[PDB]
Amino acid sequence: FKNIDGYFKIYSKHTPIIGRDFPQGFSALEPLVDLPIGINITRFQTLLA
Amino acid sequence: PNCYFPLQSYGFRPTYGVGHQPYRVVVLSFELLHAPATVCGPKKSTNL
Ligand SMILES: *[C@@H]1O[C@H](CO)[C@@H](O)[C@H](O)[C@H]1NC(C)=O
Repeated sequence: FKNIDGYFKIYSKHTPIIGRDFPQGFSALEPLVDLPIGINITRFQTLLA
Repeated sequence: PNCYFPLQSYGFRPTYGVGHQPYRVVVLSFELLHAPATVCGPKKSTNL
């Protein structure tokens, strides 16, 4: 995710997990959505289940 | 007397003069400033 001039951009790519959690082979990342947020993103948090 | 209710009515009937008819007024306010565009016009497309 990034917040250049607003316009929040999200890029995602799901790879069937291999033996290594965060391995090393290359994996491209594709955009999913880009919509004009326009707020001062400074803090970040996650949700659980 | 000397004690007036703040609001009065727009009593409307099918028979007045033009200046007293129930005109329907809708005003559109735009924000044409430097900000990310959200509402745009009907851009026209054509053949190939
Ligand atoms: C926060 O984002 C808005 C979006 O335009 C901007 O006006 C404002 O300058 C930003 N805050 C700061 C400190 O730059």
